[PDB]
Amino acid sequence: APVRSLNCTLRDSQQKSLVMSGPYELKALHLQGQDMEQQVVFSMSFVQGEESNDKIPVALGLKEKNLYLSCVLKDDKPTLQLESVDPKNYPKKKMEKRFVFNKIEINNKLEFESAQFPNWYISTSQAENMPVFLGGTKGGQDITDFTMQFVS
Ligand SMILES: CC(=O)NCCc1ccc(S(N)(=O)=O)cc1
Repeated sequence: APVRSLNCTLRDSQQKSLVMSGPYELKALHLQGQDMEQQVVFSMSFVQGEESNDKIPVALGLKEKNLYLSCVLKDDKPTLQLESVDPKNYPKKKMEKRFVFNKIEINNKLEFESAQFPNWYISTSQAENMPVFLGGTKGGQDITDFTMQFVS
């Protein structure tokens, strides 16, 4: 059958919202009130991959747009990019590995590990208005934990 998807927003554990930073980047900033319309709505697809009770493979497409978060090497480093796809073929259940995140639920928070690059995580900075990026430790000063909000 089709692939199943949910509309959602994400906030980092310091409660920073995610917005577009030009066409192929997201940034994280503190948002409240009218400006909350500026947040990206993810279509989170539940995709093929290794799965356990608390580790669920997803793709983070942007709702209504043929864009996906993806993990690739850039100048020899695992990086997070927004990648365009053929809108006729996406979403699909068997998403390519660069698009897959393991959504991990620990202590009422979510982490998104790259399926492609083990122990690399969707990350934000503590500073306002900095890129969302792929970071190589769920440790340290950078933020690797999120909450999801469901959208109609
Ligand atoms: C049903 C509902 O609340 N839709 C939100 C509208 C909507 C908001 C944001 C985006 S995006 N992916 O471009 O950031 C798409 C649609």
